[PDB]
Amino acid sequence: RARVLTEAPKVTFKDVAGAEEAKEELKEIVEFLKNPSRFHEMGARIPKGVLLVGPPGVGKTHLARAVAGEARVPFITASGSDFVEMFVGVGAARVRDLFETAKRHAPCIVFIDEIDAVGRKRGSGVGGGNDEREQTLNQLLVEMDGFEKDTAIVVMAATNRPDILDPALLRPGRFDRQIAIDAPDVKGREQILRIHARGKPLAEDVDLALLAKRTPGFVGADLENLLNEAALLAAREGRRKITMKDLEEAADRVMMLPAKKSLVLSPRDRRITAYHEAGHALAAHFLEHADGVHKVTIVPRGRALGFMMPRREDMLHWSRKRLLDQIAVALAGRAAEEIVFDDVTTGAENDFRQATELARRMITEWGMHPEFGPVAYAVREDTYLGGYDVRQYSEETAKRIDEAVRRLIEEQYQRVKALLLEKREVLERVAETLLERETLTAEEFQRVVEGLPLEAPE
Amino acid sequence: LTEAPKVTFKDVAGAEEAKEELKEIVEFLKNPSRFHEMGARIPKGVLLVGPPGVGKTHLARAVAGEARVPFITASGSDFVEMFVGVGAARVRDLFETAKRHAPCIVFIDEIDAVGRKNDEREQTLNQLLVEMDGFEKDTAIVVMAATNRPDILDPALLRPGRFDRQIAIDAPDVKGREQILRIHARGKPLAEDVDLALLAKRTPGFVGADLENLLNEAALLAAREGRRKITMKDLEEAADRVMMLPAKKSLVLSPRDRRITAYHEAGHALAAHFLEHADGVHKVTIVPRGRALGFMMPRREDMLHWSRKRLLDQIAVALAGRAAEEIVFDDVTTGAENDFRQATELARRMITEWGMHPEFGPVAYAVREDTYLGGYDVRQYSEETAKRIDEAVRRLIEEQYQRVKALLLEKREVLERVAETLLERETLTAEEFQRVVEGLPLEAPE
Amino acid sequence: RARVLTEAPKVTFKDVAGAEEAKEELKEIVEFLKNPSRFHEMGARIPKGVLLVGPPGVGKTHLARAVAGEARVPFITASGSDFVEMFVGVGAARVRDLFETAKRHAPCIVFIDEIDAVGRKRGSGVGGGNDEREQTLNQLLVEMDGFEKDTAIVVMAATNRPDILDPALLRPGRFDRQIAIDAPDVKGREQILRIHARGKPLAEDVDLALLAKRTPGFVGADLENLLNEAALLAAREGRRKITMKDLEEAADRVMMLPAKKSLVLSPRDRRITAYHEAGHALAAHFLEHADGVHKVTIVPRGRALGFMMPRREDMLHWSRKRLLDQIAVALAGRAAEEIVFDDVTTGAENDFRQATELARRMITEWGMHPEFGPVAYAVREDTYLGGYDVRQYSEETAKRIDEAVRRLIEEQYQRVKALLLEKREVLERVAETLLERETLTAEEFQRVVEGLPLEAPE
Ligand SMILES: Nc1ncnc2c1ncn2[C@@H]1O[C@H](COP(=O)(O)OP(=O)(O)O)[C@@H](O)[C@H]1O
Ligand SMILES: Nc1ncnc2c1ncn2[C@@H]1O[C@H](COP(=O)(O)OP(=O)(O)O)[C@@H](O)[C@H]1O
Ligand SMILES: Nc1ncnc2c1ncn2[C@@H]1O[C@H](COP(=O)(O)OP(=O)(O)O)[C@@H](O)[C@H]1O
Repeated sequence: RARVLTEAPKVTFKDVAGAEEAKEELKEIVEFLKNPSRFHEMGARIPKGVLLVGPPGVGKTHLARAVAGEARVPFITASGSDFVEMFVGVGAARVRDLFETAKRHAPCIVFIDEIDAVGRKRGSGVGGGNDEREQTLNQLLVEMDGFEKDTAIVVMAATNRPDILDPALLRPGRFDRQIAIDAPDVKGREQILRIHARGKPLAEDVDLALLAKRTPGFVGADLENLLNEAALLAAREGRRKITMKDLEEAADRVMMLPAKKSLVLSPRDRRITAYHEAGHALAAHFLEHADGVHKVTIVPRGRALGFMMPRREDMLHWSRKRLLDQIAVALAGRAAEEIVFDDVTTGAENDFRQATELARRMITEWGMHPEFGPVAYAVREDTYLGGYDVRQYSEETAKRIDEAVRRLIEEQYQRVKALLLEKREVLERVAETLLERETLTAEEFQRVVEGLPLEAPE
Repeated sequence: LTEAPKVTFKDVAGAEEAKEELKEIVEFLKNPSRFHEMGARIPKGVLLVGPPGVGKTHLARAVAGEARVPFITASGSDFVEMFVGVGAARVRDLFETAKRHAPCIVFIDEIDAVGRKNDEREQTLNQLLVEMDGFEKDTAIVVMAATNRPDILDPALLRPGRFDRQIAIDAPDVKGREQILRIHARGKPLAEDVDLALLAKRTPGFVGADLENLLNEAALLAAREGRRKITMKDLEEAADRVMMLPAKKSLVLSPRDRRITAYHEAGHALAAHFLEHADGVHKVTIVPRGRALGFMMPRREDMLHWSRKRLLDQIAVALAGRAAEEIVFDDVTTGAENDFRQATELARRMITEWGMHPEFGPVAYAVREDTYLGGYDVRQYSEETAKRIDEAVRRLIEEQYQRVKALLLEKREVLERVAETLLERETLTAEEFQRVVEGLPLEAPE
Repeated sequence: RARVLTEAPKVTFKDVAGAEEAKEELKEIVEFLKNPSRFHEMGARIPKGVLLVGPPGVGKTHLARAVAGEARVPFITASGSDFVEMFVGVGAARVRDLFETAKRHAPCIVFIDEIDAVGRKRGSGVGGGNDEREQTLNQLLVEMDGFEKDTAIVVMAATNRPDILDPALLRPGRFDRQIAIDAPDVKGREQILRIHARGKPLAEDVDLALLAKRTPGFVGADLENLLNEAALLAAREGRRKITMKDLEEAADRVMMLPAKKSLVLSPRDRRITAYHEAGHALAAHFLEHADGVHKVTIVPRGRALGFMMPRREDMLHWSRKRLLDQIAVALAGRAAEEIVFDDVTTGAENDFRQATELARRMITEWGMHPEFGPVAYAVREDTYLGGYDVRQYSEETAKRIDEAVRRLIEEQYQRVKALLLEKREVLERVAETLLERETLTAEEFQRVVEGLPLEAPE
């Protein structure tokens, strides 16, 4: 094997830009870990395993390290992958070998890039892809329940995407939490840009505030490599000093660089995204039996699948009506897109998958009274090693369900569409102000709704 | 000891952007300090994607040709079969050797002997590993590595701070191997009309080394027979000859198989090229080999989110490949599987996954799973909607396929042309394509 | 555990009769292994794993040993079976223990009787028959990629039947080859007969040439036990000297001996086989758009399933037309048999399974335009641990496929049949000259076609 960071890294929370919540919510880990001792015996406690979710290069590792390097014990990191790639049984041996090594530091941090390599299980990817994960994983879970308070330590996992994880990983006693981080906040990329922008000279005409405002985009790692990029552009021309445009174009170079091919969020992909996010937002927003909440933006990217998931997994009981209205909201995105654009639409799925599920649900599992009664065509359990969904009906019923569900969805969809277009003018507005400025708080959101402008002086 | 390294690309043929995307490195290699103070930095290690004898090692030092600085050699095999801890102890002395040599290159060879996924080799691994991690900004170093199969190389090595990077070097060409045979033309004379100009041709798919070796022994086939000098024929024979053993160990393809493959790629290319509300891309070739691989990967990473018709235009392109064939050819066809496999996998996508509106709609009948080891879709729906999905997918496809067949049918010359030139001149690039397209030949350019 | 042959066996290539190709194709292993050293560093190389395919007792082991005792390192043999019979995890431990032991001899030979015990994998023989073989197998695969040139060594596998092996084993770096051996060549059984015929006296009237010519039959082990048999017949009557007929009848005794029951290739089973082989041969042979090749015989026995397999697995692109014509050829066998014989036919399958497969293929996988379009109803991949075929359509389509396929086959069949009977007179001829003489080279094959005889003086 693993990676030990000997006795302190460098870096800390003054080396990370933005993301307050993440920061302060992790507080209690940071300084708690300063003192484990007087701590546990005081009746207080800790998650003692932690996950954050964000894009690649959002500052995950970065944050983790800032913690590890401030509150601070060695930062022991490994990548999930390093694991499953291995054989039957050797995997387990490791999860532990890793731990014990990390364990003798009380307190300490286990940080694991990409725990996706483990969390999940099945009976479908049959024969090659099942056993291991759950296997070596438990080794980790057993490790997790295998403590008590003495050892102050924190397991820290990074992945772009909460779900692919078996929910077994969220249980109390290990990672019992979620902190997602949308880094690319304007001020965020200001601060970020800069911290990296120094090792290098700047033509005066360079002022971050404007580059920053016009990047988005954009992400921490993205930015750094942009900057570093420009620096070297000059570096190779035997040159010296980088005016704004060098940095600029470096921004483009990077912008077309990612993956193996040209792929760019252009003067639209943003637009599209924003008309969407407006679609949802606007939808969730109505009066007289409005069902939903409010928090708008651009580029969260792990979360759109929150409705059910975050709250579903704890408990509380939903109203049918609601569920539909919300399904409607899910489809809001597409609806918008169809409304405004070329009546060509965009491979932007998860929404459907949600609404779909909510409905397959409505029919089978929760009694909701289509032509299928209050009878349970769906069982799903969460057993300590278990906790997933599989179910008994007959080809026929299974089909009656495909039909019904498609109907639920369609009908609902058509509703939300009609509503959006009804409010269209508003649709554009929100969409727009959004796409250029890229964030709104629920209030001023609604504010742009009444057709009355606002901005803050800054 | 170590001083002025050899060659340079002045003796290297083709592989342009490869290098001058290297020139960045070569430079730091000459002028290192220039960054640290300056707050700049470099890939710090690099690898090559290509067969054996493509000019990999060749370029790996050719850099040092201009970068002009000790160019250190360590093969991967040696590390394995020494012994315990020595398997490590070597690689170690290895760098600090390469080291206060700042600037300079450290080439390693046949990584697989190391870069894999129970003791030995991976101690070499963890060793190499830690160093580069055991490391600093200030220090000026570029490691080198070359392999024919990025695949089995344990992806750990491919991290950041490590090789976050590389270049594929496409082995032959029609000109490429000519101009290579060239750099190797000087040593020895010869009397025929041919310049190798065509000889390059008479050699189908072929690699730089496989050329050089060929030559030398043509010059021997010379020297022996009491020779001055070489004949077109001599080499030529040296070629077909040295060949017949790789003919066992490698593949020849008939004046037909070529044909088609040229026509396919022609049809593909065209299909992604058209006017008035329609969508595509461009670059083209025939590479008897690198082809087969180049595909798997884009599937594993196949990602962006693209717009509904686009996908129909894609579908249009794959099926376009076949269609081209059917049109221009003897009215028989050929296992050209993967095109279909993916027009299929797209359309099937569009139905069951990305809400796109056959009589299916905004519901999610299939879901994907993700990240890497695998990534791909779990299916939830009942036999009927399965039947439907099939029916629909068949239409979607057949619809497109008869559409593209239409396009290709008509623009048919252009099909011809692109195919022909391509066929004989093993590759096209970007621009000239458009040219070949419009009543416009090329002469001997640059 | 395993079997070490201490420091040289006896036996060599002058102890093996016939089978030139096998011999000389293996050359480079033989003498290469004499010198591993100057060898690998010269840029040359080796398969370093090798399989041959032939009946039981064809001289497989025999050949392998001849190599090992000549080119020569100890001959380390084991049987595949000795393996799978074992428990979870212990298998692997062995493959290796075996190797290491064999490995310290540089160079050396691993020869494994009957590797069938491993190569294969699934998701069908579910629960008892899958895991381990792929498991312990990989152990062997990993062993295989686990080298480099230093160690000159050869893994040598024997099995009557290429297919049951997972294609994963054919990959370069380890067994990347096939050498099949039809031993029972006339001259073959001459030479063989004799080498064994010594230890014993012979009535003068005994001349091998004739026994040999009239054995076939017949195989090396078969023969030896025949001979040894006669010898003992006499041995038990307190007797001395074996005239021709003792050897003869020994031939019969053996001929009814095999398995647990009477089973004989009689004065027909040959005939049948011959009419078949002629059926194929004759079929593959036409003009004006003939599609196929030529190489006739009796008793190859591993190969009839070559069309696709050998060439399929590397690459090159087939013409539909062809594929049909060839399918037609596959069915040629049955067709003939139906034509000439009692309109009862013979449980001789593989052909059908072939044609069938080529068609199931044509429809689903390769675009070929029945009522199913150029759409991919078949995926099959070769992934390094993977490399097999499984596929997504709907009961309905699956069925449309059953129909279509049976039609393809039937229709094609009916074609070849008509063709054969059209050429019947020729059919017989080839069939016949064959049955008695048991081999033809493609040319003289045809010659017998024009109705003009030939033979060589010998
Ligand atoms: N908020 C940030 N501030 C400074 N640097 C950042 C930030 N976010 C990303 N980076 C750059 O990216 C690196 C960390 O990437 P990270 O976000 O951990 O990737 P992932 O999202 O896959 O965890 C850091 O070393 C840093 O240079
Ligand atoms: N572009 C090229 N120009 C000149 N020679 C080349 C070129 N490509 C390959 N060669 C010849 O092939 C030989 C081997 O090339 P290389 O790719 O280093 O082999 P390997 O793949 O075994 O490392 C070189 O010594 C060189 O003479
Ligand atoms: N070509 C041959 N020459 C001499 N003996 C042979 C030959 N083929 C088979 N035999 C006899 O059979 C034995 C080898 O059997 P073998 O062919 O290896 O069985 P399998 O086909 O199962 O490998 C030899 O010891 C020998 O007695």
